[PDB]
Amino acid sequence: LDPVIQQVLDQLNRMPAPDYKHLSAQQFRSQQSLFPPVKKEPVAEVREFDMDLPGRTLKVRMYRPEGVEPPYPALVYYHGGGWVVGDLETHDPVCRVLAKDGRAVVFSVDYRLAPEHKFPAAVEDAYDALQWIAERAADFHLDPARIAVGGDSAGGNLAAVTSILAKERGGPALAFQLLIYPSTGYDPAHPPASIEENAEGYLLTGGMSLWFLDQYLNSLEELTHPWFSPVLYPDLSGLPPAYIATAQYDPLRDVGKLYAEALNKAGVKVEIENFEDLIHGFAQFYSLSPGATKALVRIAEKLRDALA
Repeated sequence: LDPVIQQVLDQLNRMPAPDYKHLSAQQFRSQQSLFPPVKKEPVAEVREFDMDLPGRTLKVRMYRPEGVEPPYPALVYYHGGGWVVGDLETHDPVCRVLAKDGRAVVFSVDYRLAPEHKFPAAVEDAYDALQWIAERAADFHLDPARIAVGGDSAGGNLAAVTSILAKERGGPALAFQLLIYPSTGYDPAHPPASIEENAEGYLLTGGMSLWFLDQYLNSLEELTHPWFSPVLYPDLSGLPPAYIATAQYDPLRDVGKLYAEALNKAGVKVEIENFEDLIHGFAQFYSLSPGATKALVRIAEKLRDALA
């Protein structure tokens, strides 16, 4: 059998067989993905509802993993996608793993996208969503002292910024920040080595990166706006401990490293690990690539330990 497919099959075949005798069309459509076949870890409960915010309503999909007792630790998650693409479905498989393996209730936030909603729309949504969810901790039986923020790529940037805004605003309390190959920014004058090193051939290219910025940002001066490039924020001290994952063949590899450095220098506990054989956005290859699969689960387990 074709090797690549056989790998995907192995992942699907090891999971519990569905009870097709009592499976609704709605369950099949949400629990199974065939285009392409991507494994969706089963969770105990999946709820989707609106967050009525000033000027806009954001949808949120909440994943409660099986075998976890309340008060539950939680993760407010912001999907990647260059602030232009992605939604609740594109990262559904990722959130299911973070809930399942992270042993936490995940809240995937469907923040406004650019160019329709340019910077800093996503940033206000990220923070507001966190505030909306944390103040309703009881509604979801969450442990308010164990609410973390996280995201991949643009989402990791949003989670990083949200932590800073939360500090400046005096709340809500954030216990941890999970940054998956986050675009935490850098001094455009001195671009890290990975920028030019991995500018081509590895999915996220220099052209695509810059195209994302044209869609997201308003002015050239915003390239150094702390809510876009948090690594430039003056005082990173007091921020939630963090875990940063970078990919060897990611132009943003050193960008993540750079934020890890700033956090540590700022006295913030921070763990960072580079995945030697992966590219940017590797989480999207969950179950498709053995390396991406193992990497994401490890990441999920780091979240588990931090909120344990």
